[PDB]
Amino acid sequence: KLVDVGLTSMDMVNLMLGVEAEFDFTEITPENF
Amino acid sequence: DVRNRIIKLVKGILEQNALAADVTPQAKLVDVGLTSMDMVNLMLGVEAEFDFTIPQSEITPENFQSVETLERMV
Amino acid sequence: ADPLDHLADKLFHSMGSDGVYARTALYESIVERLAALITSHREAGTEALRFPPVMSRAQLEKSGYLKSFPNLLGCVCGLHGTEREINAAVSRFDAGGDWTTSLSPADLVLSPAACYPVYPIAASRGPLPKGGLRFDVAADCFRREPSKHLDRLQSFRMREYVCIGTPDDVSDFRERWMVRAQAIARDLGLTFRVDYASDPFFGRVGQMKAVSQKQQQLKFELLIPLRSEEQPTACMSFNYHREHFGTTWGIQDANGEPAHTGCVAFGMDRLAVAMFHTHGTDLSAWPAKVRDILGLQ
Amino acid sequence: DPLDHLADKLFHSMGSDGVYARTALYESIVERLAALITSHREAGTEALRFPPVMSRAQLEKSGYLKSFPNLLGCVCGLHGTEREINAAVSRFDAGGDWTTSLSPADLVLSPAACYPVYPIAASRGPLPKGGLRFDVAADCFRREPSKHLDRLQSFRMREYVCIGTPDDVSDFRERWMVRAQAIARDLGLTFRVDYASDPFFGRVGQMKAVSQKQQQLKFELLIPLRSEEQPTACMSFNYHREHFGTTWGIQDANGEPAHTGCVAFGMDRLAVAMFHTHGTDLSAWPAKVRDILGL
Ligand SMILES: Nc1ncnc2c1ncn2[C@@H]1O[C@H](COP(=O)(O)O)[C@@H](O)[C@H]1O
Ligand SMILES: Nc1ncnc2c1ncn2[C@@H]1O[C@H](COP(=O)(O)O)[C@@H](O)[C@H]1O
Ligand SMILES: [Zn+2]
Ligand SMILES: [Zn+2]
Repeated sequence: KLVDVGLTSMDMVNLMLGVEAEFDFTEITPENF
Repeated sequence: DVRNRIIKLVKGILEQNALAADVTPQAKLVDVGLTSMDMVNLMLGVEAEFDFTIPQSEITPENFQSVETLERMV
Repeated sequence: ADPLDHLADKLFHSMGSDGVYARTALYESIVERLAALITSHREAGTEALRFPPVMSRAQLEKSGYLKSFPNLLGCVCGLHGTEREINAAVSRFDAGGDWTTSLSPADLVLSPAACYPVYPIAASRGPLPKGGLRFDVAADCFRREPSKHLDRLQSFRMREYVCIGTPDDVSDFRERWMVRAQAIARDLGLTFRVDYASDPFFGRVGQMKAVSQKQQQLKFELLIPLRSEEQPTACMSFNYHREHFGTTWGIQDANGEPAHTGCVAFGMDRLAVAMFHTHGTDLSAWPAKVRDILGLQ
Repeated sequence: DPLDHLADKLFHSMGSDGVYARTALYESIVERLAALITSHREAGTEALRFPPVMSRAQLEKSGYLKSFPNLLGCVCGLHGTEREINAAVSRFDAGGDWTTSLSPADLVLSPAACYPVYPIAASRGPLPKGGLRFDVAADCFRREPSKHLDRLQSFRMREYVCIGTPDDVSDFRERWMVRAQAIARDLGLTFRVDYASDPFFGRVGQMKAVSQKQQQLKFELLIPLRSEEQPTACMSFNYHREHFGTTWGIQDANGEPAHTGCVAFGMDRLAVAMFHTHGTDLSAWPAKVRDILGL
């Protein structure tokens, strides 16, 4: 569980931003996170 | 002088756009049959026939009761 | 200090805007009892409708409201642009700017009086039956007149009985409501007078529209001296519209002529504030007869 | 739409989707539902009633624009000079556009009942032990035009709000989730309670919703009106953590940024749910339902 780790809304927001930045990709669902 | 005689004309003029009645200096303008649109046109038909702007403190039921009161006004 | 200001502590909480206040339980209990009292006087055959606080902008424009009180109207606006434009607007806000430059008018306004939506509704039913139609309407209304006086709000509840029919239907209706409204005010222990009145029509020309309205006696108000006998507060009105809405909405009476309309309007917040100013904010100390009328026991 | 058949007995058209006049029949059930909700109010709960507008500055400060800017209804008016206003009206008279003279007021139409309560709570100083509870209500507005009878632009919302420690709010939400279900059951309604998310605007919005769902900050009581696969949320149970506590500088009894939560009842959705389930003929409603509503 990515939420059990300790990631909240702003964390998950900055998380979707980090994935789009490290790789090159830009739908968004609970399953895949 | 003839101010009163002209005021009796612009009233019959406004009434002409609808229907006629018995216009006298003591008759209430509302009992004659003037309504809000009539009274508005008349405020302007008095300002155009005397080329002046009526003050706000003079836009009153008192001054606009009858031709007689409008006469004393202008 | 305004004579009503002392009432604020017990009746209202600040919502950060003059004329817009949160209502306490004490205050609302009295507004609800007043509403129930008015309902108890509803005539049989009167159709009850409740309107939301917004109405169609097209319907309000058609009713002629802009020609009369353009300065009082609250319009609904929203962010109707694309996702990009809306995100940019929010980003300007984040950066010290003004997001509202992205606003545009919706097709709704805040309702300035409770009865406006009732005329199109009546019109859709075809010609009026003999005797006309009676409605009981209520709405939270809005008038763009910021004030700190507790009897002059921007958002306030209005309750109205509306008559739609022949000129005789409407005059009979107004006559009976003027008698009944006064009996209600007396039962409520209120001090008041009834007088000819005019709406605050806007602009130079407006003052004359008002003169004519007074002269034609189209509007009475029940006036309660709250801060002074010389500046009393209008807590109810009794309005004759002649054929204005009938013609506007193509309403035909049983004779095939353009219907006349009129209404008796109760200002629920003004009445409530009037009660608290008159009898004080301790309900157990109110006159037993007033308490009885309102069903407080 | 399956709800459409209810329109004739419940509503009259006001010439705008999602904005309807309410019949005596309809309003009698909204009133009974309101009274039933009141009877379940917890002791020590302060009742406030809000008008359909609130301070635009307070709403901005609450962060509404970051979440649902597309839903906001703002109040605008003719704030100009007599001359400019007269000119606006003249344009309208000629069939032109008077609305270009509009500018925003300092008010918005309230998008939820609870927003005005936080600054009010803040002004009283630090919270007592056990926190504060409010009973709030408002006619709310959301700019989402629809012809579906359960998706209105103007609708009545009733909320119980808890402000306090995480525990105060947690305990409060748990009590109300049980209690809300008991109410729906006595009302003869079919439902389930499920995790949910708010309709946050934008791409980033979608993700905020995913995270909200994962943290279980929002539950909804869902009633299958038009379909069991697309049920209608008639109540929500919302945990805001310290968002409003921090925003408005509210401190709990232990000197920490207060947590907040609310239970929201959609009055119009519940009434429509009742008429859909039980029909428009009240004499035929089930006896226990008539009883608990005081019919
Ligand atoms: N700004 C206001 N604040 C409170 N009550 C109001 C306000 N404007 C009007 N009312 C009430 O609404 C009634 C009808 O309004 P009117 O259409 O102006 O006659 C009045 O008699 C008052 O009781
Ligand atoms: N557009 C709408 N039309 C009618 N009721 C609504 C609407 N949006 C929300 N509600 C009701 O208000 C409650 C609280 O709204 P929300 O804050 O979005 O959870 C919901 O659970 C619904 O019952
Ligand atoms: Zn009216
Ligand atoms: Zn809430």
